[PDB]
Amino acid sequence: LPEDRSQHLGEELQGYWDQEVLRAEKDAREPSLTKAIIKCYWKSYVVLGIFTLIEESTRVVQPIILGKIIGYFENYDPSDSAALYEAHGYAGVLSACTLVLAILHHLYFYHVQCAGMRLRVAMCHMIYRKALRLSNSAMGKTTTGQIVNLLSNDVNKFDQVTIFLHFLWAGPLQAIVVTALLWMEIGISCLAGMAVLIILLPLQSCIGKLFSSLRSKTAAFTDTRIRTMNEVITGIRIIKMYAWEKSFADLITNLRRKEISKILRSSYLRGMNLASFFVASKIIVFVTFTTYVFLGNVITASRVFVAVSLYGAVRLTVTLFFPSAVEKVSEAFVSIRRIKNFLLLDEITQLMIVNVQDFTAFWDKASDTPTLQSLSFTVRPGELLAVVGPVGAGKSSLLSAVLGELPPNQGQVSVHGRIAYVSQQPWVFSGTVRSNILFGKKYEKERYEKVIKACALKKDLQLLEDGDLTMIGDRGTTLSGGQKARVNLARAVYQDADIYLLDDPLSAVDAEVSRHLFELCICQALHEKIRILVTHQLQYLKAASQILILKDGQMVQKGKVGFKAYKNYFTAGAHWFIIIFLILVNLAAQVSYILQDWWLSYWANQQSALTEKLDLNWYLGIYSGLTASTVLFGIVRSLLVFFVLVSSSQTLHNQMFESILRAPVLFFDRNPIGRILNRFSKDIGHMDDLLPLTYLDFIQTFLQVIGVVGVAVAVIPWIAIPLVPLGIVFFVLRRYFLETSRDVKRLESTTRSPVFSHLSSSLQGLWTIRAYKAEQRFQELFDSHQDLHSEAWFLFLTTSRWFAVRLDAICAVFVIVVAFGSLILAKTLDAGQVGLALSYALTLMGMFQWCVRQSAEVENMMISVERVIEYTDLEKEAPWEYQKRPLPSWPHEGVIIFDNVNFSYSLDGPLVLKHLTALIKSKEKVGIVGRTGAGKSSLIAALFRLSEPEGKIWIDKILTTEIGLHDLRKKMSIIPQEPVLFTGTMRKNLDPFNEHSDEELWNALEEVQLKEAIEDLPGKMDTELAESGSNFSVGQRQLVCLARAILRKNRILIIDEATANVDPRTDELIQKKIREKFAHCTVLTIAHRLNTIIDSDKIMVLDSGRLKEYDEPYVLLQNRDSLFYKMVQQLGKAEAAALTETAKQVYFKRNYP
Repeated sequence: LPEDRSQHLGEELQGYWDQEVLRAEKDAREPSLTKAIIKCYWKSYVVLGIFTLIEESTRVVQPIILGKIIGYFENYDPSDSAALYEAHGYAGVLSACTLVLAILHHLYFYHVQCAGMRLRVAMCHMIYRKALRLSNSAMGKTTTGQIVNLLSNDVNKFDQVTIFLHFLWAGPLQAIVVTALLWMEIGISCLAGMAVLIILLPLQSCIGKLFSSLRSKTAAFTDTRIRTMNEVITGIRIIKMYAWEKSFADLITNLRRKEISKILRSSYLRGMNLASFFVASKIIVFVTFTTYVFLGNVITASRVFVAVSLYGAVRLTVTLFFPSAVEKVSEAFVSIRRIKNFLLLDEITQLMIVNVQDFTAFWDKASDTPTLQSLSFTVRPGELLAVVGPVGAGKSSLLSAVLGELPPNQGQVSVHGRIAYVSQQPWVFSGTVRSNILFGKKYEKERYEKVIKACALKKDLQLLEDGDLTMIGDRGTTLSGGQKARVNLARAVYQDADIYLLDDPLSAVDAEVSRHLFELCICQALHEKIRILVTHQLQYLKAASQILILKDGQMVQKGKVGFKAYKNYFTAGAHWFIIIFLILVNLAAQVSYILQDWWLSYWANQQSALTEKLDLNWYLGIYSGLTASTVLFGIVRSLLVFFVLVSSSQTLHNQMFESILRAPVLFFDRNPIGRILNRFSKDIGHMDDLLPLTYLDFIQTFLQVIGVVGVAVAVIPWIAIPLVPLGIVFFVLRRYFLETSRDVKRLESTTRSPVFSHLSSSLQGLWTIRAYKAEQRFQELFDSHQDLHSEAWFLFLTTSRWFAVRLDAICAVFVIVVAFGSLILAKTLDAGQVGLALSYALTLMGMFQWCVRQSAEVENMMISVERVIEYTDLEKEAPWEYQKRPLPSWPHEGVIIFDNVNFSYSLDGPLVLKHLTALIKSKEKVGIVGRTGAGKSSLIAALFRLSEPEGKIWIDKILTTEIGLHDLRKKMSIIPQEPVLFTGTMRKNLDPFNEHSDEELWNALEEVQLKEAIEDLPGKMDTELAESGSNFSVGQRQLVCLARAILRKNRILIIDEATANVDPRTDELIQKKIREKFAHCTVLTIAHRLNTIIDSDKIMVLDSGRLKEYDEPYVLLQNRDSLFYKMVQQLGKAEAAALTETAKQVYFKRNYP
């Protein structure tokens, strides 16, 4: 509707906010955003408020009319037909109150949602209006996430507050008036009940604080686990080859052991909160009626069950809703104050030729130096200015100065004509790549195609699946970097400005593309235009009309889940006996809950059947027992669900983690790191932190719904006939709703993230989108994405309302059946029985909707459990240890034999080694040579049995097939292709099994000459390394990987580019260290820098299929028909000459030796 779409709805609130800034400027006070919101929406809040007034009035009137119905039975006489008519009157009024609440909820459930959405959508408008106009200072001291958190979090508070806000008055007023009504019904004993009620307020508030401390304290372990698990999952191939699986197992078990201790202790406090909500009514009624009878009053059914029904009214609003409102209105005011701050944040000022004179600027006046100083320049049509200089020269400060984003500190800047800007970091928005080029301009195909061909972009637009109609993600994720760079320039070239600002786009592309862009676009296409080009591509500079060189900031030069999933989730947590015990204690909790209320009905009947008086010792004694058993079972049941379900979450994580460790590497190839880690971060998260609560809350309420129906059918058995249709309706109604709702619920979620992602993209682009003065267009696109989500959300609202307005209709019917049916059968039953029937009947709505709501949340969250259960059942590597284990001296020589070996990364996959058959002699030096991925990397995966080979691999006449994987993998030393360090001690990275001497460690750390860094690091070998050891250089990480091999003594060493991350001199020196440290080893080297292997005793040359050469490299080089000679000949003449000279000399010496 036009009255609810974002532009109209937001523009009015902004009008009030500015007027609250015009006021408090015509006045010395500061502004209030709360005044602006209130002054805008008070007309809606009032009607939201009147519903609460009328609703809470009827909820209090229901108990009083219930008293009139029961009063029919307390003095029943079948001869008074008029009394029967009058009871039907109140039975009518009690029905009307019931359907009134249904309609009030049906209206209120609409207007609260619409009022909340309107306030949210108006706030979204003002926040995004600012984001297009933030100062570039503010965009420094604030971040993309911190602004998006406004939309993604702080604004979502407002439509929660609009629900609860009026309970901040309705709660207190109801507690007062219900206290007054209880006083008229009971007398002073009503205070003893309310004393408990106002104590559960602080007591539940305290448990919330104590829980929040444990919930805060446990998050440190969770992040430590998840970060450890992330490096475990990321590094898995290196973790596997080192056999360090037992090390990271013992880390994760200790992290998980400590974490679940906190999750259990926090969960028990949270079980105590829900136990309080369950027992609260029973304690409140117990202390009330105990004190009432001790004052000598006698229990009669009307007074009791009116009073019990009144506590049922005030309890829920005072204990649940009033604290929820005070909490969420606190969240409101922190959000309002945060949004007030952001809306007041610094803005961009309200700012053919370019002319700049005496120009100086500071990004921060607190800087020790200017960020630009004493610049001056001017440039005019047909001129190209090239801007040149080192890193930190100020080049990007100049262009952002000319664009006017960096204001001048001194001097002056002026421009005439349109300015184009292309940013070095390319930027793209959710839309067609064509839209990413047209940027809202009219589409003209010829200038467009000229742009495409001038940008040499036609191929990429022909390769995209839907062509240039391919939707690009809000960060360009479906383009390559070089496409989005060229797309980002193509935009500016279509916009055809008078002045171009180019911030080094020519570095985002190859020299050929760069010269194609520079020559064709910049020189030829922009030939008539002003250009200012910053670039590191100095190669063209003589083409520039003028050159400005900068340094240090100044100028230098100019020139649904199945039952089995539920069964496994419960059975995995505890023995079969405890789950039976869990069911019994759940039923025992609810049966005892009912039975004390039945006991008042029995006590009422007995008092009515009677001077003489009841023996209080019996009735009050049993009443104390039944109340106490509800407390005991209510507590025990709460703690035991949490124990069984958190214990299940402990067991299932451990089975899943052992499975993930034992998964074959192929599992981490076919599933990405994020999707695996999401099992541990989200799904185990729910299984720890939400699903146990939701199960307990569902179970607690569901048994209580069965309690209402059970009491009613136990007291009036003929109600079972009206209920079987009512059940049949409900089952069909739920089935129909869940079939249709799941789609609209998804649609309402999938349409929200475009709002945040459009903002998040719009923030990254702010420089360029404001450059074209595209603000107001990019505001309408937000209003389109916002008001399109509003449309999706409105369809969800009507769908949910259609269910709710009849889910509470079947509940309203149930009250009619009990209310009127009780009178139709009035001859059969006594007043206390009818009081028990109806006081339970009156509580059905509210909790019945909540029971069904919690059913949907359980059934949804169980998807997380099914998603972990699939990972308990992964395929496994062969056992770490077989029955046979090699003698500890093996390998004694390190002879490796390949025999007819084939390998494939999957048993369903193509072969990537075939018939590989070769002998490697002990102490022999072998180089592995061939095309990228042509067998080379598969050989390492085969030798370590990362995927099982076909054919036979022997080590010292042991078949590697017939021994445990840790026998094989431990007894071979590997220096990986990409080095990895793990977050922990330097010692844990050198010797996690703690089996090398500290003298040996230091000797290795000396032998790699890393000790200087370990002496520079404060903790020596015990120093805590950074994230992945980022404190060390990638070269130093290779030094650590060399040390590990030095420590791990083995006959067999495998090497893969192990030194390529090092400068050529230190690279070749640590190559010499390898020769010095492993001269005795059998060494297999995989490399591309043939200079690293030319001195091998043999080189294996692999086709992608087969071992084509395997011989002395000199003999291979003398075999000019070898691929080895062809390869060195392809490298070049001097390369082959150098290599062949080295080979000849070493071959002669090794033959002479």
